[PDB]
Amino acid sequence: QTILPYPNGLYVINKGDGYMRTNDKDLIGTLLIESSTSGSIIQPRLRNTTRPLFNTSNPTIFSQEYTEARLNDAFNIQLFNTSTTLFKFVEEAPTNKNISMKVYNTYEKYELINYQNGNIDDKAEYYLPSLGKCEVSDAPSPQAPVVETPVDQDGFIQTGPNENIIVGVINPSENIEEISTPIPDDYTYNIPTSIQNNACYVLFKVNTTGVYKITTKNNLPPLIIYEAIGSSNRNMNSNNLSNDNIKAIKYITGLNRSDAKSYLIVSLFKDKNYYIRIPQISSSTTSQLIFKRELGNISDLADSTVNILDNLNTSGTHYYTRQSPDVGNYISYQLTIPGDFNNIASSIFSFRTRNNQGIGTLYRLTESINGYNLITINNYSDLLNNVEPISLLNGATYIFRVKVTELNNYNIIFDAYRNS
Amino acid sequence: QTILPYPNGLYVINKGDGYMRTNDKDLIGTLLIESSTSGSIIQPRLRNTTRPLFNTSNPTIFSQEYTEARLNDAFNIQLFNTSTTLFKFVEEAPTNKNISMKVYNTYEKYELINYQNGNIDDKAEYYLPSLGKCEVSDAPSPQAPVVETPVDQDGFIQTGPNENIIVGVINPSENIEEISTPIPDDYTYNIPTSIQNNACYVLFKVNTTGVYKITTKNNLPPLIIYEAIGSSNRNMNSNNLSNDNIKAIKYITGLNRSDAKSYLIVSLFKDKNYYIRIPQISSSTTSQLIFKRELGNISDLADSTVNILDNLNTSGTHYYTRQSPDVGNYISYQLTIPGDFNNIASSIFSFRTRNNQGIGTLYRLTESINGYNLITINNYSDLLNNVEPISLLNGATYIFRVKVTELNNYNIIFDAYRNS
Amino acid sequence: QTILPYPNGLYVINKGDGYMRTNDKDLIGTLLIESSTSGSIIQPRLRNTTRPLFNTSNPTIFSQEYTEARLNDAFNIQLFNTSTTLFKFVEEAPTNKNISMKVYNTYEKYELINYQNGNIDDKAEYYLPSLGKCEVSDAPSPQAPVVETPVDQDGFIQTGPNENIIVGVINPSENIEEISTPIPDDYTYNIPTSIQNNACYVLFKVNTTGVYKITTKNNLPPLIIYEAIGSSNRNMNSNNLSNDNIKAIKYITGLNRSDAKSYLIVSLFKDKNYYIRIPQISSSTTSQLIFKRELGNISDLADSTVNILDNLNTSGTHYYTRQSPDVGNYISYQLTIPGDFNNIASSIFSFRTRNNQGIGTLYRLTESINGYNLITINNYSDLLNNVEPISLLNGATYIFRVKVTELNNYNIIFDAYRNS
Amino acid sequence: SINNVNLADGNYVVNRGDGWILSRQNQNLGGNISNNGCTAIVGDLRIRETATPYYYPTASFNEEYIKNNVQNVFANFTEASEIPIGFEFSKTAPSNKSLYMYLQYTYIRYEIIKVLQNTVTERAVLYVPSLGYVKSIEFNSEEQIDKNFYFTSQDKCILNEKFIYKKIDD
Amino acid sequence: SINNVNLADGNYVVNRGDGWILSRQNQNLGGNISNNGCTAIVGDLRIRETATPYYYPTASFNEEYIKNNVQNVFANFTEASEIPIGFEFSKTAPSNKSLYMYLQYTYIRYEIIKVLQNTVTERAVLYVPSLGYVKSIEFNSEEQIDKNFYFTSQDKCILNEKFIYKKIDD
Amino acid sequence: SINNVNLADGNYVVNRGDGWILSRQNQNLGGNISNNGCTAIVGDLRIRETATPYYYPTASFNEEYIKNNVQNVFANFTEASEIPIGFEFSKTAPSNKSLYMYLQYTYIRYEIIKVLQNTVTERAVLYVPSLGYVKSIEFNSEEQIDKNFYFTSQDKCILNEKFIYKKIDD
Ligand SMILES: CC(=O)N[C@H]1[C@H]([C@H](O)[C@H](O)CO)O[C@@](O[C@H]2[C@@H](O)[C@@H](CO)O[C@@H](O[C@H]3[C@H](O)[C@@H](O)[C@H](O)O[C@@H]3CO)[C@@H]2O)(C(=O)O)C[C@@H]1O
Ligand SMILES: CC(=O)N[C@H]1[C@H]([C@H](O)[C@H](O)CO)O[C@@](O[C@H]2[C@@H](O)[C@@H](CO)O[C@@H](O[C@H]3[C@H](O)[C@@H](O)[C@H](O)O[C@@H]3CO)[C@@H]2O)(C(=O)O)C[C@@H]1O
Ligand SMILES: CC(=O)N[C@H]1[C@H]([C@H](O)[C@H](O)CO)O[C@@](O[C@H]2[C@@H](O)[C@@H](CO)O[C@@H](O[C@H]3[C@H](O)[C@@H](O)[C@H](O)O[C@@H]3CO)[C@@H]2O)(C(=O)O)C[C@@H]1O
Repeated sequence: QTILPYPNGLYVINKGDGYMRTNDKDLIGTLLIESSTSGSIIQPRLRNTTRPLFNTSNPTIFSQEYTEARLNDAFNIQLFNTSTTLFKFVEEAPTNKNISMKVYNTYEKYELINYQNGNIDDKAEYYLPSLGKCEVSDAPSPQAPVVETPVDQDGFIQTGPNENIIVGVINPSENIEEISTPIPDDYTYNIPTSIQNNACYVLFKVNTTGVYKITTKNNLPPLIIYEAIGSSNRNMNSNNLSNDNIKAIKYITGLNRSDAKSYLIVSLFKDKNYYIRIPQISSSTTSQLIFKRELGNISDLADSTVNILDNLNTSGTHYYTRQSPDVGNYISYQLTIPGDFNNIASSIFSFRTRNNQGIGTLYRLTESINGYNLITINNYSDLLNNVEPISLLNGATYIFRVKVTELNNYNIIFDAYRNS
Repeated sequence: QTILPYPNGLYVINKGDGYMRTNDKDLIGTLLIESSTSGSIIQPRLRNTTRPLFNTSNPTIFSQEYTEARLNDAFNIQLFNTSTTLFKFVEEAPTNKNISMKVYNTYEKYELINYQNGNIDDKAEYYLPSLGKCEVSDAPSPQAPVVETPVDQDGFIQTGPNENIIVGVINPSENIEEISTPIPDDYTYNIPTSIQNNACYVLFKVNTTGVYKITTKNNLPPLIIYEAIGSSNRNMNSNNLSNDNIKAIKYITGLNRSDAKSYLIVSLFKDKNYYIRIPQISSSTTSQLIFKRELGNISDLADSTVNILDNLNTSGTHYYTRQSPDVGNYISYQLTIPGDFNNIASSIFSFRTRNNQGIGTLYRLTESINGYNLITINNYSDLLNNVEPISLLNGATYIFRVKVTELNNYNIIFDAYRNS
Repeated sequence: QTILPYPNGLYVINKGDGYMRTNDKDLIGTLLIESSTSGSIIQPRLRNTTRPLFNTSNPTIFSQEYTEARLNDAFNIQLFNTSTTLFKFVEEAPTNKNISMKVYNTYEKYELINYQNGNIDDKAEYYLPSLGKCEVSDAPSPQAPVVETPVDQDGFIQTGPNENIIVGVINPSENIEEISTPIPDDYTYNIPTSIQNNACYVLFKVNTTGVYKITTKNNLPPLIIYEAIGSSNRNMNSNNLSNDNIKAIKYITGLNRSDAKSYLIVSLFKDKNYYIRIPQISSSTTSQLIFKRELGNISDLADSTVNILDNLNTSGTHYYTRQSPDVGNYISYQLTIPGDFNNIASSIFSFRTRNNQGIGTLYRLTESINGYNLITINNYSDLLNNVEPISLLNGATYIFRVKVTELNNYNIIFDAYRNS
Repeated sequence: SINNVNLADGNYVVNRGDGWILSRQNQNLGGNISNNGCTAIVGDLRIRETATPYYYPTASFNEEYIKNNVQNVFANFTEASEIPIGFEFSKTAPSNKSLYMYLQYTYIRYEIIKVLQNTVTERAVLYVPSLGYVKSIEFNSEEQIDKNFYFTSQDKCILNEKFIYKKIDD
Repeated sequence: SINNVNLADGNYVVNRGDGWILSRQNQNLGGNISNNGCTAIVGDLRIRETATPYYYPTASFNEEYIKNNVQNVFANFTEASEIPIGFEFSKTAPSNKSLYMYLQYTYIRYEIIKVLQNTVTERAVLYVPSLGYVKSIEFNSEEQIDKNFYFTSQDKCILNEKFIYKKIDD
Repeated sequence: SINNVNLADGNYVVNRGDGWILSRQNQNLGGNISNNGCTAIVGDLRIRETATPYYYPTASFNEEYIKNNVQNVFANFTEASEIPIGFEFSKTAPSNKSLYMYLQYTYIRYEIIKVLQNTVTERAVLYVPSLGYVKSIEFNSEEQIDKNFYFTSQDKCILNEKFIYKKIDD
């Protein structure tokens, strides 16, 4: 029931092992092990058949086969209803007492969800047959008084250690484009016309490790970037991007909000493969994807969406609702102060956030024939209650970085209050 | 070669486990386990086939299939020549010496017998394949001098713990009648005409737990009652006797002697099923089976055949030969003293037994509109040598209870000596 | 590369177990066993197939099937490319560290060679699949620096304990003759005409244990005798030689050199079977094989080829090149001193050897109507450097026995130096 | 007695617990004999082919009624039976004595009861093959053994009996 | 980086060592739960039918090129796959705690590299199914677990990585 | 010698005991190598398909005569061969040394002897496959091993030989 700091799309969540149904529906058997005796229960796989459990909120789309395909994309699971993997439990009773050995079949719970704007519109639960659970305790008394006990509710209980591993997968309904040649320091990619019909992903790799600025020529639409999990250090070709069809993706940074004029600043490694999801444009004019390696401390924003702020030449509040990064992650805002430039001319601003708490860093963006450069103007250990004002030079450009420290809501609200 | 205190019929006797043939005919193998080494011999059931051994005194009737069917009736054995049950032995030799590990196949000996009047007229021995025997001992010396030893006699030796469990089974050639409704405090059952052709069993259950008097209207023929082993606490219906076709029967009380005028007094539990075997009548007149729940200390005779004594109005000995109950069990005798009743009028009697020893209890049978009542007149700690006389009121009825303490002979002889 | 003190023929040499190929070509797998955990690698034989390795210097004759047949003759190996024999390794890691468990498939190396005059003209190497090798060591560090290491040379390394067991087999291309009846104290066998076409073996057994003289009527050609390994104490018939077709033979004594005029003196046991290989005669005249049990200390030469020395009536050196017995074994020389007999008449001799070192014993051969008799004349603790002369009676016969103490060369040279 | 329950009127399916052994079937599988510190091991594989359920239906509750109502609330034994499961027991014989152990199957007792006035009017019974149980005893040709060791005259539970119910509808 | 080698120019086949586990396949086989001193055992049989190689070919090195060149110098995994091999792991749960262990396959990483100026220009990769590896952890419904315990984001070797090469000819 | 018996004249079937190993077949099944405290286990299953009897008939006693006369008094090995039986041996290698153990089959030696004047005139021999036996030795590439460890030149019994007879009739 907590917030999920991720972009729209499909996710397979491994919710843990040791799941089993109530009322002993998965009880294999109980052994009464007398003192000075050993007992054992075995799953020998004399038959490789296993019985997965499935549940879905939408049988038409999120069918079992579909869900299984997602699970394969996420964790690369091969076998769903067979196993050659044996499990066995062995227990010796002490000399003084008798022991009770209960063994159950178990499952690993994988949750497939269709996540849209902080909401789950579709959900399926796949229970992958696991390697069992064994409970040993002092044998109960054959004479223990029988207590009429009503059956429990139909369902599952979790028996294994806590686990919640989220793995996003490429949306199978959105096509994958591919930039064959490792992109150099500068590169422009023309988005195919297919973009008018649906969003797509662009798979690529950089020729040189470093920080990169990525965006559409108009900073619109907003871009999202992912890493191809496990794509590093596999087949490689200096003059060509080797494929793995890895459909498992790690969200780096990016947003879905339609009016989030912006560009990305991310750290990219050449030994890895990345995906840039371009939303459905829906225009007859050709859009472009521009890549540019940045030298300099612009890397301070590494892995962050830089949101360009609009309508600043007014007084008071200036709210900007955006999908919140996870605790510890960044989200940036670019500000070109209204008015012409001349050192002395300035305007008073008060930076603040409203839903989630975080740590802020104010930078002065400067140009050089050696690339960009950021000068730290100030830092904020409390953004939700910041009241400290700051004067900024008119006609100058500032970037405000927010590191989330508290994820209270799906969206993080940024307020660039203008005092004057 | 000892006495078998049971009524005529079929019995399956489990004579124990660990039986094997002589001359190593069942030797599987020997392992020489060197010091600081472990050895193991396994019956993995890679093949489920087992080889039972059979022997019969009458192949025509007591054939192997017939015997197997009896074994199923007695112990409910399912598999006779197959097994999925594994057995294995593991032994580690010490650091100082070598160990010899011998493993043999074994059998459980089931004896099927046709018991008639203290005699076995037919016999079959079924050897059910068992779970082996392992003998470990210090390894013999490879140099030990060889001793010419003549082979032993062909046969079986017992290797397991002592055991002799007797289980009687319904005679498959005698039909089973069934009183569907749980009998109330009083009930009369008309014996079908089929009784003229052969003995039968009447399966029933009482609606109320308690003591019951059961007999034929003329106290002839004598009745025998059994309990259906394991019939308790299974399927039940307050208005109907649920069946289990349980052919395994536990002899409660009853005799076969044709002239044993009598009636039974037994404790019956409603959660159990019972069988009353009615001998072959052989008359055109319809016989009846009367049941009556008794309230009162008549229960003192609980589970006993009450033999009505005849020809008492004479002097001296009055012998009554009857099949002897097992040690600890009862056998009773009813006596209506010759002559008319009037407190003072009496006759002297000396109770004694001749084959088996026992403890006697003399009761005075009395009537009440609240049922019967017994008054203890005397007790005897020695019946075989009792010389103590007792005067009994003429025209009065007495019941003498004998608890067997020594089973020397198939029959127990009761002597109601009349002194006057 | 050492000397092989054996007659011409075929030999199967078990060169040891634990052979495996380089570069982990036989690596089955490695297990990383965490502390307080046990790991196990198993060859369950869920499939009985094994993959033998073969190599030959002559595919035409020493083919794999041929070699396998020799291996069967030598060690009686039944299965070459299948096994029902399981092997498994179990290891528990201590509480303090992690253990590495490496398991490899292995082979037993059997070498088949065609040995001719101290030379191997043909050779085949058969690698019989074995029961594996397990190496446990402290788990290496996942961070251990990677060292570029060039692959090793293609080949085999020996991992098991040192072993070199030589077993000769009957040459399958030379026929086997058989003396059916156990030979008595005296026996003459006529060599069939087949001998003109190729060498043959004569299988037989003596009726009485003892020492025997065996030879051709002209002491030519030289004979070789073998024992049929494992032929003792099996099927027997006092009036007939029972066969086992045992093709595995143990070389007792004998030579191949064409001009080695001689006869054998060997100890024979009746419970065993022996083979005498008669070379290809190549003459139209019938040859004979004479057997004679010897009573007396002629047994001192037991298991030795007695070489009759020729051309002695000259001065100086008298060299005799012969195939050398193995260290500890004998080779004898018979000398009838040139000249007529008359106690006083004598000649000076100096016995010496040249290639191999040994211990010598000089005997005076004497006749008796009770058989022969040897009188020790002298002994020599050093033959290679013996300078001590000895005077021998002319017209008398002496036998010189050499026990090899140093096998430096295929041939042992005997020098019967005549001083006068 | 065993018919007095504290439940509203109606029909119920009850889980009487695992660990039930059946009347007189004690030694049907055979026994094992070892001595002088040897370790003895017996086991089995309740393969559908062998392990078959024992039904004891009544008028109101036939086999099918019992099965479907049990497999609906509790473990579906019909499906599970397709997958072989094993169990074993091991024990070491004493230094200078003999050890005897015999094996028998255990079951889960299920019941279908008809209630009326807090009393069971009808009772159907089902025994679903579970695993197994072994009994041991040390001995020598001399010793006399209590026959109850070898024989069970009435079905019973080697663990604590249970009463987990659910009212049946329709 | 990982592309700097000290080898003459040319194509090489390299044995990167045994003990490689693959990205995010950690729990594909399932996990095992035990407690209070119970011994838990998990194992498997890399039967050809299941254990299949993972190929990552390049332009200069296709699947066939990789296979033949690996099986020529190193263990022929195609032949070996015909013979079933087993492996198991066992561990005893602590006295009053729970134990969780999960199993995953291990592999032998083989590489086909194109060298030019002491730097790898092209690199093909092959993972030959080897045996298996288990990871354990003690727990109770409370504890929070480091997610790296359950997930491997990048292929890695649980043993020391290796670099055993041989220049390819023809 | 071995032909002097104290029996009336006639033909006898004799049980020479279990534990017989055959000449030079010592290493036919292969050997196992382990080290540093590792536990090594080797075993087998004398499945009829493999374990075949070794007959050594004489004039008076052919194969059939031997079989029928053995299986009549002693264990019927022809029937038993239909049921697979297993055996295993395990041993732990020393802390810092290597262990080598090899396996071979054991047999029951049966004999059919013709007696005349307290001496065996004819002797037929049969070896019925029994179980197995392992021999161990510690080592290091240096050590030299007694070759008798690896080779048995004459059939022998690893246990005490026996002589259990029965005069044959007809
Ligand atoms: C300084 C300022 O103008 N802040 C706005 C921001 C920014 O303009 C925006 O983030 C671009 O940087 O927008 C806020 O949200 C409104 C904005 O997204 C507009 C864009 O169309 O939509 C409004 O909601 C619409 C909605 O899109 C329609 O579907 C619906 O039918 O009508 C709604 C009318 O309210 C957003 O509220 C923001 O929170 O970022 C508002 C700030 O004041
Ligand atoms: C007091 C008294 O009369 N005692 C008898 C008893 C009782 O009469 C009897 O137990 C009824 O209560 O009988 C004794 O045995 C004889 C009795 O059973 C009669 C009945 O027919 O048979 C005698 O044997 C017969 C046998 O039945 C025939 O098959 C056979 O051809 O002839 C026999 C003639 O002896 C019994 O001996 C008893 O011991 O209970 C004898 C008492 O004296
Ligand atoms: C005392 C004496 O004469 N010693 C000889 C011995 C003996 O004559 C021989 O051992 C018989 O007892 O022979 C030595 O070797 C020569 C001998 O074998 C002759 C026999 O033909 O052959 C010589 O070699 C031949 C060879 O056989 C031919 O194939 C070849 O073409 O020509 C060779 C000519 O040298 C042996 O050298 C011996 O060492 O025993 C020589 C002694 O002097």
